Order: sequence, then structure tokens, then C-alpha cells
Amino acid sequence: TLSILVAHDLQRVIGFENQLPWHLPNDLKHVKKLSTGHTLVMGRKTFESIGKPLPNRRNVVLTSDTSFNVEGVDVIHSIEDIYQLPGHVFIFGGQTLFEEMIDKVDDMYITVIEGKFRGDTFFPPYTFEDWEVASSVEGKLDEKNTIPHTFLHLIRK
Ligand SMILES: NC(=O)C1=CN([C@@H]2O[C@H](COP(=O)(O)OP(=O)(O)OC[C@H]3O[C@@H](n4cnc5c(N)ncnc54)[C@H](OP(=O)(O)O)[C@@H]3O)[C@@H](O)[C@H]2O)C=CC1
Ligand SMILES: COc1cc(-c2c(C)cccc2C)cc([C@H](C)C#Cc2c(C)nc(N)nc2N)c1
Repeated sequence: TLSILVAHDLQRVIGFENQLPWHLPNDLKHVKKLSTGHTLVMGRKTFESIGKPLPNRRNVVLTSDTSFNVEGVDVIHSIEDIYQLPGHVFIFGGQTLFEEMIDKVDDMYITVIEGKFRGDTFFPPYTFEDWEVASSVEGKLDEKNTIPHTFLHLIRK
């Protein structure tokens, strides 16, 4: 399987100044559970906004930088290399990678953040005419998770 994994708001904002605009522990747990034991593919900027690979899964970074070498990170230099990675692969961000991959993935795991944030990076537009709703699960609000959010699993029709 080739999947997208993304959290976006009502206007498809995914980022602001190389950070996420929201803090939602429930969504981070969601990411952890889906991707532990599998593969994350991300653009260079997304990786550098964290600077350390996520434990207990393969972290793949796409960059043109032939000098890129980070301990615990595998590097690729072409979109075409993504198709050679084994197992379940998750396109993890950012805007550029989403734009390049949205037409290619089998399915999408989307956390819809039910708010409107200031952003400078966006998930590309998509229509539910192209995607079946495999599941739609309301996130639980509480002390530490105070923005309404819905976990969607979308599969290409
Ligand atoms: N809300 C969410 O779920 C998520 C949000 N984000 C956010 O997204 C933002 C970053 O997005 P964006 O600026 O688009 O950056 P990206 O993370 O997509 O990185 C862009 C870089 O990736 C590399 N790259 C992309 N395509 C190719 C290619 N075909 N060949 C070689 N290298 C390639 C290039 O690296 P190089 O220049 O080194 O060659 C390029 O400059 C941040 O704000 C981050 O917070 C990210 C993931 C998820
Ligand atoms: C090391 O590469 C990364 C690690 C993390 C990271 C996570 C997910 C949890 C705890 C700590 C860290 C550092 C995040 C990212 C990017 C910003 C992303 C993302 C994302 C999120 C947050 N939610 C949904 N649904 N999809 C997503 N792609 C990259």
C-alpha cells in the first residue's frame, strides 16, 4: 500500500513557518499507531522542522542534496524511488510531496482539524467524488485536545 498521512484544517492548511499550527496529542497518537513498524516518506523541509527520525519505523527523506546524511534516516533523490520501498509506505509531508503524490496513492488517512488557522502551506484540493469514505471517526475532546477533529480514511474510487 501507498498511503497519505496528513492533518489539515477546514481550508487545508497543514503548516505555518515550518511548524504545525495546532497541538493535538490525539493526532500524534494516531500517527504513531498507524506508522509504527512501517515507512514514512517526507520532504527535506518537513524532516528538518523536526531534525530527528521517529523511533520504531523507517524514516525516508526525499532531497536533491547528495550530501544529506542523517543517522537513522534513509535518503532518496527521486519520486521514482518511492515505488521501490517495500511494505506499507506513508507519504508524510509536506505540501510539495503531497502535491506530487496525491494522484498516485491508494488511500489517505486525513485528520480534519475543524478550525481555521493562519497557514503558509496547504494540502492540495481533492473531491469526495474521487474518494470513498472507508471510515470517519470523531476525535475526543478533553483537557489536552481542545480542537474538534475527525479521522478520515479515504480510498480512491
Ligand atoms: N499538517 C500536516 O499533516 C503536515 C504538515 N507539514 C508541514 O509542511 C511544511 C513543509 O512543506 P514544504 O515547504 O512543501 O516542504 P517539503 O517537506 O515537502 O519539502 C520540500 C523539499 O523536499 C524535497 N523534494 C520534494 N520533491 C522532490 C523531488 N521530486 N526530488 C528531489 N527532492 C524533492 C526538496 O528538498 P531539497 O530542497 O533539499 O532538494 C524540497 O525542497 C511545514 O510547515 C510542515 O509543518 C508536513 C507534514 C505534515
Ligand atoms: C520526523 O518526522 C516527523 C515527525 C513528526 C512527529 C510526530 C508525528 C509525532 C511526535 C513527534 C514528531 C516529531 C511529525 C512530522 C510532520 C511535521 C508531520 C505530521 C503529521 C501529523 C502531525 N499528523 C498527521 N495526521 N499526519 C502527519 N503527516 C514529521
